[PDB]
Amino acid sequence: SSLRLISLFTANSHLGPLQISLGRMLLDILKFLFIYCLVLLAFANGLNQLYFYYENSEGMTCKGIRCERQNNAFSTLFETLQSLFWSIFGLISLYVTNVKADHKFTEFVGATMFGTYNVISLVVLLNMLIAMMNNSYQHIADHAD
Amino acid sequence: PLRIVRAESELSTQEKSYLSAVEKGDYASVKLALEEAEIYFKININCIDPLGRTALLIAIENENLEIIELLLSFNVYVGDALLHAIRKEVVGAVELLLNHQFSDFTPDITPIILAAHTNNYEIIKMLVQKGVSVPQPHVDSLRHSRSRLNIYKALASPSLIALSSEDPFLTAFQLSWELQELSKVENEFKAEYEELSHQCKHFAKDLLDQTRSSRELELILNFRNELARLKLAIKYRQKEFVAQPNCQQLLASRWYDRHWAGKLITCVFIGLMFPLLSLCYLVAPKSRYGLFIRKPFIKFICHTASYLTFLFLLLLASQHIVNPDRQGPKPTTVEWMILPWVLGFIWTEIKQMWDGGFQDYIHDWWNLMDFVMNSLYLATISLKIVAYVKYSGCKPRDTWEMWHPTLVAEAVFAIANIFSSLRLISLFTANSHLGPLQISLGRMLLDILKFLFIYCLVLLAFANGLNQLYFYYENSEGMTCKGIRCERQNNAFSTLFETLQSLFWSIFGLISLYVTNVKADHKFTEFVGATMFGTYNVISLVVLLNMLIAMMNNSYQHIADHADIEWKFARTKLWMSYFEEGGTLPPPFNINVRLNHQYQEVLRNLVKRYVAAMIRDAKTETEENFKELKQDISSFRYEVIGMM
Amino acid sequence: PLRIVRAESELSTQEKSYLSAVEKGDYASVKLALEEAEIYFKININCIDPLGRTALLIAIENENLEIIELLLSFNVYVGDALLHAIRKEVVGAVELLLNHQFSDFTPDITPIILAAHTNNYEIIKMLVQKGVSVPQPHDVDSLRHSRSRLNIYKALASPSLIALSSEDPFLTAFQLSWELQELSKVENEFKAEYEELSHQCKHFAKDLLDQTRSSRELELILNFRNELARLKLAIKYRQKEFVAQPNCQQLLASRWYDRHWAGKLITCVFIGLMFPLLSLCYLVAPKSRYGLFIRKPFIKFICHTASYLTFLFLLLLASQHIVNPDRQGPKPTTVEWMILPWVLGFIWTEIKQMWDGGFQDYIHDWWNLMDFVMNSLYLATISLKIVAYVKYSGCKPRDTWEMWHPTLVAEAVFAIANIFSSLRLISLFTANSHLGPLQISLGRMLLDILKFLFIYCLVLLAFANGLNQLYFYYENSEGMTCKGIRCERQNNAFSTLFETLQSLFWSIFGLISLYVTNVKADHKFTEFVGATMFGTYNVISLVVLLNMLIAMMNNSYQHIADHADIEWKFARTKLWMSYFEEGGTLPPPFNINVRLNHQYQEVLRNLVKRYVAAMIRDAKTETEENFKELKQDISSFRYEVIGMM
Amino acid sequence: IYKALASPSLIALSSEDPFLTAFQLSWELQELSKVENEFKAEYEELSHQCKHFAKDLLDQTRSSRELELILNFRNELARLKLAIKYRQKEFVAQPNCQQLLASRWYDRHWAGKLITCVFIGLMFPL
Amino acid sequence: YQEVLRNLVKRYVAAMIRDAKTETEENFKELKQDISSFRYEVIGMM
Ligand SMILES: Cn1c(=O)n(CCCO)c(=O)c2c1nc(Oc1ccc(/N=N/c3ccccc3)c(OC(F)(F)F)c1)n2Cc1ccc(Cl)cc1
Ligand SMILES: Cn1c(=O)n(CCCO)c(=O)c2c1nc(Oc1ccc(/N=N/c3ccccc3)c(OC(F)(F)F)c1)n2Cc1ccc(Cl)cc1
Ligand SMILES: Cn1c(=O)n(CCCO)c(=O)c2c1nc(Oc1ccc(/N=N/c3ccccc3)c(OC(F)(F)F)c1)n2Cc1ccc(Cl)cc1
Repeated sequence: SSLRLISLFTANSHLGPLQISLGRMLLDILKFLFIYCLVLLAFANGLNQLYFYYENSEGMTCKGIRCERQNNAFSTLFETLQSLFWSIFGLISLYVTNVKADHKFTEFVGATMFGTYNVISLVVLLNMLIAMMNNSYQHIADHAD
Repeated sequence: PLRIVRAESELSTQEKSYLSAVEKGDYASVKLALEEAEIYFKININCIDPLGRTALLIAIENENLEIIELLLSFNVYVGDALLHAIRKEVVGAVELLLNHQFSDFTPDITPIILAAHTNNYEIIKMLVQKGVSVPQPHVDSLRHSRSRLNIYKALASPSLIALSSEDPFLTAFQLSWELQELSKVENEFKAEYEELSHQCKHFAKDLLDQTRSSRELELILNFRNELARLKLAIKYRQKEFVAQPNCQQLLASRWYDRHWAGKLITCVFIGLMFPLLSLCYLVAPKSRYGLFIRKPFIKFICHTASYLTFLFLLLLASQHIVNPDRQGPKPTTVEWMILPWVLGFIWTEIKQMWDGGFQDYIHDWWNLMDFVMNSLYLATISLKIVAYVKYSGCKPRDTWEMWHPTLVAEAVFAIANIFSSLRLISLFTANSHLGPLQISLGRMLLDILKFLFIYCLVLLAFANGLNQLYFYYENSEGMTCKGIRCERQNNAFSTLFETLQSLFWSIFGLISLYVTNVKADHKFTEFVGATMFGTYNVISLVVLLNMLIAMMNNSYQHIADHADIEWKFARTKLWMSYFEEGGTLPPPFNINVRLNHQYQEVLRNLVKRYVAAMIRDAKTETEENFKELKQDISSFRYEVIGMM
Repeated sequence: PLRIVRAESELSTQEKSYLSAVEKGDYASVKLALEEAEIYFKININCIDPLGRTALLIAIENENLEIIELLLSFNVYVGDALLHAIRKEVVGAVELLLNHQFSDFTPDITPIILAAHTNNYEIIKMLVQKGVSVPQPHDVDSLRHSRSRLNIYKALASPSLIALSSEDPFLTAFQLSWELQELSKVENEFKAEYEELSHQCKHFAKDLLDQTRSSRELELILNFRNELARLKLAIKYRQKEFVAQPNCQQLLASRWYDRHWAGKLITCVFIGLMFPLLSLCYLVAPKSRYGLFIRKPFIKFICHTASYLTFLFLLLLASQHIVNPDRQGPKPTTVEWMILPWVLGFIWTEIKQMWDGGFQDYIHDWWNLMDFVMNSLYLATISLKIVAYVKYSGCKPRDTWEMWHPTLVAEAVFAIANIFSSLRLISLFTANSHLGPLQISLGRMLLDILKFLFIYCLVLLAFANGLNQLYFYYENSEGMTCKGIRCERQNNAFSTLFETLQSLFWSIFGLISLYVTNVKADHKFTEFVGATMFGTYNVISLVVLLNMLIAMMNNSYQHIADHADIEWKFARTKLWMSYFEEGGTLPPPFNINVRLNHQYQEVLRNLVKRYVAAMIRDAKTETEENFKELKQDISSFRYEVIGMM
Repeated sequence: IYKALASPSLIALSSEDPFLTAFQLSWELQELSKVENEFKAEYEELSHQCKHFAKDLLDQTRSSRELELILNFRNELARLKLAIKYRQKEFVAQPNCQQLLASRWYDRHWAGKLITCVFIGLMFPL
Repeated sequence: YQEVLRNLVKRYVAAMIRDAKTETEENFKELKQDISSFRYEVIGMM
């Protein structure tokens, strides 16, 4: 209800043209969301497959990533898909890659998967979203009045 | 389909030869055609063309004064042929026609208006000599709109201004002012009006470009105290006129009246002993330094060192050398030194207030910032005075009640120190490298302020839906803290104020993920709240903050285009604020008969040079080598006639 | 400065007027001046004006033939006037001069080479009719050896010369453009001119193909020398412009396809649902009803895609808790038995593709090395599983297993393996008109990212060296059950090189806390130094280094996106042509010329004739078309006046 | 055929109502640029030239009396609504018809407009 | 409406021909015209 008040911006000489050009650099973002979703699915399918054999629920008041002491980040597909999403904003801690065992080899592989996902999605994928958005505003503002 | 002809007819079978004779340059045939048609031979010497051109019209397209004279020798209808000749740039046809329902011109067009539209010195002069007038610009909306744009277009032509204006400089200053005002009230015709305003601004610069001496330039800028016409050129916002190389070179000679580490040391040394120069100017301004402080560059340096000393005193107020925690304390030794600076700033602002009469005083950012800072300082002084006579005594600061006057005074003083240190930005326009950067950094700041209208709406929309869901779960049992600003963040969405606070700190990632939890087993409302938080996070940084920089890039391109005239305008405005007398003491202290003839001669010479340059700028610029080719064949034809 | 004219001379007092008369076009004056036959009053007919122009060369500059013939009748010295006439493109001067130390032309320049340079059809044909030969392109004064080689390649790569002296202009343009591209890599000083010469050769083939009038001609050009033989030959030579032509793209799409937004996706899904029906029908009976239906390339593409999405489904279903506890050395489950046919089919396809090319141009592409890594990882997984099954048995708690256990490594490698399997599916974006150009221009700007890694890694190593050298003497391991930065209380960030190298990587994303720079001692000076170096690394990598990685990507996106439709069309046709043949119509789960020359040359002759006609008779206008109109009028006037009297 | 049927000279010479053929042909030349995707960059430009022709034709009005007759041909503003349906953004965003529309819409300074708008909006129930 | 449309089309045609014929390209015509006039005068005298 409160997000429909923006449609009234097309009545001011200043906020009018800006809103029209904003809604035209939005079909470009939709096209770029078919790659991030595939990358997210590909990395979740690996992280969950690696970490699904270490699911524990002993002596914990809560269970999930939305907790004071995060745990079971990659235990299930539902939690893996939404723990990777929250890592774009830096709200997932590093210790969630550990397990209750001395298996140092698997923890390193999981941390490497997490870091590889972080690199691709944040410095390789979100930087070329700006590159094509800036190079499409030029072709949009030519016919904007 | 079967294509046909609609609403048209055929011309003739005999008039085709007559119309082709004037087209192919023949003269004997056209002589015979009109001579034989004397006794009503039904040839209709006023024919028509597929393009709509009569016999007289074609003779003007291909300029042939002999055919035109032969035609006007007989009784032929002229109609709007004078307008056609004026628009077709034929001086001979215009001269011939001057002394002798379907139209392609609007009813409001007069020959003088169209000639001024064409911008030709000879035709405009010829029309003016015979005596013409233009209506004064002040039911039908379409006709009244395209009748004042035509008048203003004809009134802003450089040729007409140079021809029939008593003072072409003033009528170019005022014309650009009226045309720029009219663009605001005339939203449909806004591009047309703003282009004419720019044209009148370049005319003044081009007319000033024809000064061949330093005595002619010192006579134009000093007309009607010192630099009187230069100050008037700024009131009308003539950026091109001010930012002229000769004007800047003349102004730099009054500003100043070497390597970087031969001048930085000199500036530091000069600014080291500003109190000595101030004392010398205050006790005896005869020889030693009573005029040294009067130099604009020395005065600028001394005024900067005084402000830098003031900022250093505000840094020493927080040192623990300069008090216990007692209610209503006496001012420290540092604040006693701070007081004169504040009093001087207040006095300067007061003495500057009445000059503008509260009109255009609050027009720039810096004057409003000064007002806010001065008001905050006055509030600090008032609160410190109040707290001394009523809320006295000594008490531990942990036991004080919030809203205590001694606390509000310190808070208001702390806020005022931020504004006084940010005022140092305005000194960046005096540098060649930091100058243009600051101008481009303040003109795209207004660009940002338009994207902050949508962020407020999005923030309000999401805070409406988060609080509405999370308000019923508020609890404060066993909690010494209540809010997000503590180690265990809680009640993040329990009230509208804290919902607005916690939705702003999430832009920088300072809000943890467990604040979306409740002390219950309701795992469906928790997921919904987390989804709202995530959706707000998505379209605030990935989407909304990405198009903020996408348009910043493409608005910096236009700003940086003309970025050297704006910086020079700002620097000249900063410079001339130190030329005059009054305010030469730092804030720590201080607590026309034989005049018009020369100008008229200079103006006559300048206009003559301008017209001499403008005739060559058009008659020569692959068009100059077109009249020689016609002259060669004309001479050949004349020679052949002479021999034959 | 009292300046003077250095290193010059003066011409004469008499021949200046003769040169002026020659310039003005006065026939009588220059005729009587030259009448000093064998008795001259010290006037040289070979005088040189101060700008180097000669009387014979002056008439060439105005292409006025009367004084040209008059001078030629008196045996004036020519020397190189033919080259000047060729360069200025005057047909009459070349006609007259063809039958009769300082030079402004490079010594190895021959008239044919310069004529081919000017790209004038008439002069080249005129010279060829007499019989000439350009040296073949196939070291002591290397400056003029490279210049001479460049000149003959510029003459060879001219549309006019190719159109009248080539057996097959469609073939001499493919090879010559290929060798021009690879010759720009061995001569790096002239790489900007060799590569711009090859680009004009690719446009020539496209322009020659643009002159087809009917579909009968087009299908005969591309089928020369089983099907679409010449079209595949152009793909081998990387002729993107030739391939991405609308007229041939239409035919290729007609072969590919052999409705609205909601009317196409639904039927695509409907076709893809019964993937294993008309795949077993193919094996049972290849009849027109069902066996030949999958033969359509569009249907075959959908079958291979739905069969791959099915593989990605039960790949996602192998991590479910429903489908062999935590037992040591287990047998494969029921999902892995279904997984095995897909892996076997992929391995068989890679094996049959391996020897088909001999690892030349087969592993050079990025979409084959990833596949090889994927099958290698799958093979390692199955080998580790079968090794662990025969030497390990007994149910044991998982927490008690020692690391490097074969089962653990097997599942880790399997988890790594299927990440690449899902990421390979991004290669199908090139078949869609919306995600096609976006994906093609996505992996092309990615190559510019690889160059910032070479400086990022150097900065990382430089700072890691200093951080380790400072902090390696303070490490401790008592009272710490958990050790490292992947812990609730990070304690040993900069203790070893391996830990320092990865604690600086995690600081890009802000996952390293500020208390990891503290030591268990009252040494404030070293702690401050370590914090300062950590902050300096943060500033350089996040405020400077990564800020200017995006500052060029948009400035390089402009060049990439300029011709972004030709590359996408080339990729799409490369994808299409892999489904046009027989051999791949079996998804991996179910796989475990006497007259021809006559017609071709008779079509090509007409094509070349149309091209040359449109190139000469339709390019004089491209203002210059009306310049000769005034000359025609003046010539008619002159002829009428002269003949009347 | 389409490139010849879109020429302004032929429309201005052999059309009963050129304001309608520039609307109808510009619409069917825009949706035709999708079925023939191979030749689409030239069909789109062909449709674009049929949109500027209408704007140029409507730019020849001399008085406001004839302008109100063009926009009201065939209730009120019957042809302005028809142009919006055909997505003729150039025919609609013309200064003369903008100025006419603004007079119907409205039927002051920065601080003299907001203070009046808020007063009007604060007394809307009555 | 038909009368107004006729006026509009006539004005548009006039503007189109004026803009197309005039737009350097017009400078060619005044050369051909004077050449033809001189030629016709020469033939008339002879
Ligand atoms: C993806 N990732 C990752 O997930 N974690 C988490 C591990 C779990 O704790 C890292 O710690 C890490 C990392 N990436 C790097 O740094 C580079 C830098 C450049 C590279 N390549 N540059 C180029 C340049 C040009 C051409 C080709 C490659 C590169 O790739 C590489 F070297 F192959 F691994 C890795 N680190 C830090 C690190 C590095 C080395 C070591 Cl021995 C230990 C930690
Ligand atoms: C907004 N958000 C969110 O608040 N949380 C927090 C929930 C509680 O913490 C998420 O966890 C989350 C999320 N977004 C995604 O991932 C996508 C990405 C793109 C999508 N669609 N893209 C397009 C692009 C173009 C056209 C159409 C769609 C999409 O589909 C969806 F849901 F419809 F947005 C979901 N996740 C992670 C996640 C995903 C799936 C599942 Cl089952 C669980 C978690
Ligand atoms: C790199 N770094 C850092 O690692 N830590 C961590 C130390 C332990 O936690 C800081 O705290 C820090 C810092 N940088 C600054 O602030 C600047 C910023 C720009 C400067 N100059 N910019 C330019 C730009 C162009 C040309 C010349 C100079 C500059 O001047 C200086 F010192 F020279 F860098 C200082 N601070 C905060 C700080 C400031 C002052 C003080 Cl006394 C203490 C802390």
